[PDB]
Amino acid sequence: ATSDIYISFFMFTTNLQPDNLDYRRIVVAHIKKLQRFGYSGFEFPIAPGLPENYAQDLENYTNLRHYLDSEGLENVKISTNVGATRTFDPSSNYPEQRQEALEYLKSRVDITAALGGEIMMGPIVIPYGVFPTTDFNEPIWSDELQEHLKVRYANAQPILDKLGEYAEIKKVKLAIEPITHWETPGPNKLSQLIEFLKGVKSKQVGVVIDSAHEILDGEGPEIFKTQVEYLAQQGRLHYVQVSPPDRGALHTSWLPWKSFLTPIVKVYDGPIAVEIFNAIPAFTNSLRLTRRKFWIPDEDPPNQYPNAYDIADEAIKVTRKELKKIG
Amino acid sequence: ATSDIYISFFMFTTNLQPDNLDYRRIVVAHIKKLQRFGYSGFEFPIAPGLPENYAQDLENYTNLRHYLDSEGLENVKISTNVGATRTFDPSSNYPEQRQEALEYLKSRVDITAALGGEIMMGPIVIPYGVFPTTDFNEPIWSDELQEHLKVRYANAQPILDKLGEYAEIKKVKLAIEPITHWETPGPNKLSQLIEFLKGVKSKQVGVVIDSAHEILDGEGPEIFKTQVEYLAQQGRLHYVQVSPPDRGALHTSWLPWKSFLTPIVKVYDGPIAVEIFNAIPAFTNSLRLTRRKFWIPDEDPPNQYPNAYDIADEAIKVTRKELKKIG
Amino acid sequence: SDIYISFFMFTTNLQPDNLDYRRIVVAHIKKLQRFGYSGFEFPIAPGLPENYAQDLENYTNLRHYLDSEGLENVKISTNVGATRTFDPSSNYPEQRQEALEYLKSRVDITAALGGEIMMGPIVIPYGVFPTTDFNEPIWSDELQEHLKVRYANAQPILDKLGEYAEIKKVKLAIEPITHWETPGPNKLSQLIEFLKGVKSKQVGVVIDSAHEILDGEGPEIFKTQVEYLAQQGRLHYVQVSPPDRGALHTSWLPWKSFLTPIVKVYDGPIAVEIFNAIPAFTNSLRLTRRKFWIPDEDPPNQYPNAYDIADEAIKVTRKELKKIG
Amino acid sequence: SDIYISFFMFTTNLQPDNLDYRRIVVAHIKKLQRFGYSGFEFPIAPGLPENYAQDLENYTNLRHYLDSEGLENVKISTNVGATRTFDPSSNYPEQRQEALEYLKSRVDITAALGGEIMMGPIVIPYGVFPTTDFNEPIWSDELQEHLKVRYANAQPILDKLGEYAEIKKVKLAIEPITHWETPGPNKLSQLIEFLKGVKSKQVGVVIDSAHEILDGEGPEIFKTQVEYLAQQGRLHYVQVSPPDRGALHTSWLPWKSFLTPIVKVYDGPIAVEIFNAIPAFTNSLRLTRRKFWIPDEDPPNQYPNAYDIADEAIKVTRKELKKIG
Ligand SMILES: [Cl-]
Ligand SMILES: [Cl-]
Ligand SMILES: [Cl-]
Ligand SMILES: [Cl-]
Ligand SMILES: [Cl-]
Ligand SMILES: [Cl-]
Ligand SMILES: [Cl-]
Ligand SMILES: [Cl-]
Ligand SMILES: [Cl-]
Ligand SMILES: [Cl-]
Ligand SMILES: [Zn+2]
Ligand SMILES: [Zn+2]
Ligand SMILES: [Zn+2]
Ligand SMILES: [Zn+2]
Repeated sequence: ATSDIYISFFMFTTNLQPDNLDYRRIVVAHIKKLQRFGYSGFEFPIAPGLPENYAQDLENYTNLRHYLDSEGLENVKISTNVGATRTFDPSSNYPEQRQEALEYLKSRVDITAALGGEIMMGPIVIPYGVFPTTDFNEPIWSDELQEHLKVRYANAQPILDKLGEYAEIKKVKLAIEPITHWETPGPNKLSQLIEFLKGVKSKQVGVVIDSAHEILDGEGPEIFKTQVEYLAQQGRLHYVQVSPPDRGALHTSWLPWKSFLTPIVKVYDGPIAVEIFNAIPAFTNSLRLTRRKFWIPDEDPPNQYPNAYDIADEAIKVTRKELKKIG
Repeated sequence: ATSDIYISFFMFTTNLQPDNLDYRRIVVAHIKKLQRFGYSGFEFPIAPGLPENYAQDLENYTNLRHYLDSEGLENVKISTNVGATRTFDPSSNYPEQRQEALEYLKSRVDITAALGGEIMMGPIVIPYGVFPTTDFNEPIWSDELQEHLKVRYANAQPILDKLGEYAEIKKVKLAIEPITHWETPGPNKLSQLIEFLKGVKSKQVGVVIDSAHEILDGEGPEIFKTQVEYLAQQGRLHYVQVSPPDRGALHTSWLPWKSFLTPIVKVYDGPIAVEIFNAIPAFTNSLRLTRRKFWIPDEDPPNQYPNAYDIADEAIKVTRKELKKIG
Repeated sequence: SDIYISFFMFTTNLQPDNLDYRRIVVAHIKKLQRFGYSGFEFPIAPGLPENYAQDLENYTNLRHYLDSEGLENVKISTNVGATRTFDPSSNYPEQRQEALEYLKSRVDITAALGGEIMMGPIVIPYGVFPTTDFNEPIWSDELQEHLKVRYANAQPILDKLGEYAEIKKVKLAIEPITHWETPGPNKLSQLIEFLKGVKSKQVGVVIDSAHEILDGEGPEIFKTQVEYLAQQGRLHYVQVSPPDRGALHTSWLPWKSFLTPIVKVYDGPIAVEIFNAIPAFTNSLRLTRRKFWIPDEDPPNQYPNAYDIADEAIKVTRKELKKIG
Repeated sequence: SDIYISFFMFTTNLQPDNLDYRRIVVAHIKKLQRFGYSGFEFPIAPGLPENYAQDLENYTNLRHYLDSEGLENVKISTNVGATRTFDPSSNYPEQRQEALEYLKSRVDITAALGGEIMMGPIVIPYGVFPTTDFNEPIWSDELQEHLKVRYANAQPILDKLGEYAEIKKVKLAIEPITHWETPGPNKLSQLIEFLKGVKSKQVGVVIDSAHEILDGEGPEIFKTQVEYLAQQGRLHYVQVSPPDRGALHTSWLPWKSFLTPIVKVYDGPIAVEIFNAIPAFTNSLRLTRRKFWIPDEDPPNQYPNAYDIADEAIKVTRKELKKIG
């Protein structure tokens, strides 16, 4: 059987605005267009909010799921992208901060489930893009950063274990993401995340392997193959993302399709998500995007360059072509 | 005949301090150690200085070459790494700024020659790491950045042509480097540099292809092969650098050796440089280096992790292994 | 004595081409006139160099709209600043020439609004603290050495601007601004030294009380500086502003010591300059204070509104001036 | 009246364990004593929480070295600040407890130096302007709302510190600091409001003239505030500093209006606080002014040296105090 191919909503946005009724229409029109190219599911980033609004968020996303269902999209699956934040930091040295971070992550597990989702992924250990500094604002890197991170990882392990026990009841697999040093202080490599997981009893807490992050920071195809086989053995290879090194066009890139996908397809039968970060205001600065935007039909004025749908269609075509070569 | 393998001094420093007599001893001891691993040449970054000191710089680097010769290193070849700066910007809209940038680049061509070098490479078009901003300090990215860059490239083309005519007299090939969007606004891709070069008559002005930059921003092996063949046809493939995506250990990485080197070895017979950026103060922040430092014997205290020489030795071993596979 | 007020109570951009905003501008003027204000300081937002003729048309149309709304007698001064691009202190002649053309455009806009006084940081680009090529800051003695070259570069450009401004009947009032906002000129002593190399007396000084108090040399030295500027025919404008740039009626502005030497020699307008906590200034001026809420733009609250503060500003200014005369 | 001077003329770190630096410290004290200074304000550089006992030993050894060099009678006050980590205003109890332990350590260090006055920004972390999780700045009304929670968090911690400081005979003088340097408390009115929720009168105020002038409500309101603090037994310390933090003898410090209400109720030391253009302050205070060069550290030049400025500072302070009394 041919695998399910999903696409990330980072082609359009970092905020689903589940309460904005006019925006829901835009979400549904994108999904219907994308489905015609063969996409069977979508990754929804869950924008962070205030802790007093957890119940209201759950209600809004429940209403978004119901609206998608009422539009004929019952069979469409959703995965979520969720990140720890400077405030909602489970690796904090302060117990109350960690507990507040756990409640934040439990809320996001609830939203994932309300969307019918069975996969919640992202940088849920160390806050995304929050490179640590001294009290006098001096950066902390290399050896000093690695010593600092040991304490953060020790702080977070029991919190992630508790979140795993909770997510298991909810039937949501937790897929922690190794992300490149260019974007976040850690975990950057699959070796660093594997080391973190040794202190988390719950197998509900596993990994997402994203090809862009693996190529930018990983240890090569031989070591990678051993890590893939280990994760599948442990029952911790929860999700897989295909994304080029520049995070843009998937069909013109140095993504090592054969070397990356061959070991994964042997042991993983879940969905493969196309994760393309469009040059939208949320990413131009954080990802240093010098490339032109894949203009979004109806939002952006048309131009002579490829549009968001052009790129999405070529992305699924290349992914299927390359998957077919491995079979 | 087996190709010459060079290594970059970015393993140790961004400043050769040609006038510091005690530092020369350190430079020579590194070179002698590295030669034992099989390295036949070295890339020396040329740190920028004040325009009033051009003549003094030429004299100092001439004295450095003579000191290397007096230490038995006559046969050791040097290439240089040189970058345009915010001040010394040949893409400026202001004629005097461009002329002052040309004199800066001519000085660096002179230093290259005084070091016996026949290759000067680097980000010599747009100032390295100087992402443009509005007068009100707002960043400029994506489509807007690409429109901005057309004017900068038009400003720089006649200046680079004049520098090529000068370098040809000096017997120094100029190798402009496509560098990842993570580090600089442009040129990021080999397609962008090829477009720039269409407006430069002088073939003395060509390219360096660095595998780390090609993988991070390039268009994949099929388009890359066409670009390699085009450059060699034009007589503009002046230099080649092997560097992993994370810029660290060359032997444990996703560098696509076969796909990257196969088209190059067919048409290029120059030196292949190992370019490893050690986690030294000059790079920890600019390259966001979360990895531990390859400690430098005698400078840094020893530790249990790999040292600078360990990494250098493994780098040449892997490069030769992979080159042998292509033959 | 005519008392004016800055539009920095509301904005940094007069949006002269925006027909809806013109009504807002007129509304604010009519309200502030009832408090006794006889003129207004309009900041001139910078733009693209291809649009100078259109800018002139837009501001001319704004002046004519004010006139048609019964505001013929309302006077206008302008606030203009050099920018990183439009820098007359640049080492590069074409950059200085482009800076000169920008400032000449702004002189034409001032004149088109009936203005006789264009003021601001027109020598060194406002808030552009210089850095090395490696983005390291330059301060103190190293900065002062760096500024000698910048000042030398700008002197001839300001003189040419002066000659042009004299023709258009617009006085140029260069502003010493605190070190907290800009690298220089920060003190009246630095500006005086700069002006020694400028022939055109059309290029003078604006004295802002907030900047004088923050960086100045005290009341004894200040008196002597004020007397000197009047002898040089270079005291072109005066602004009253408290140290925190907010409420003028509850501040440490040294009214007596600041106004006494000035009122002996100066009979131009005195401008109230209050920087409200609007988005253009909250970060740049580090404003921890609550906004003086703008009626019909901001929702009301228990704290003072923009008009409350503006009314108290003119009342205290009048009171203190009366104590001197 | 005893006149003290801050070591911010030279440093932010007394390096008490550094035997070579101790000689430098003693050298500076002996030189400044000849001008009439009877005491010194020592900033206490923060460190790691595992080193509190060693810090206490180092500063105790420094005090004993001064004593052995004939400086038994030299008095010392300390300058201490909360930090992003050691924040008593944190929402997290363990963070507040760790902040409390840091401040208690610093009370022990003050006492070990013979100090009776520990002062500074010990409520909200100095210069740590709060941001959203996306690194967006928080200013004005939104910041003031944010500070209500921070202040509420800190009140009980400062009260416990007060109880501890009373035992050790060290008065705690919290400092209103300008909005240019820190998010709060910026004004004496904000600090007064904070102190309403603190039971311990050992926790009081330092009034710094530079901060009062930059952010304060003027001489009429200030008099009333000074009278109130004296009635509350909370005016623990006074510092004289010009607005630009440099030369005290050529500035807009309003000597009469600032000192008159204070001298009626306060008879503690008056500290000259000059922040020299040293690397610790050039960027943080945006110092465009030339350094007051430090003899034997900096090469000489034609401009005033650190001692020249310090001598003129005490002379003007004495002169102005004499004008009042
Ligand atoms: Cl906990
Ligand atoms: Cl806690
Ligand atoms: Cl966005
Ligand atoms: Cl030119
Ligand atoms: Cl020019
Ligand atoms: Cl370095
Ligand atoms: Cl010129
Ligand atoms: Cl605004
Ligand atoms: Cl507590
Ligand atoms: Cl210092
Ligand atoms: Zn991803
Ligand atoms: Zn390179
Ligand atoms: Zn002003
Ligand atoms: Zn102080």
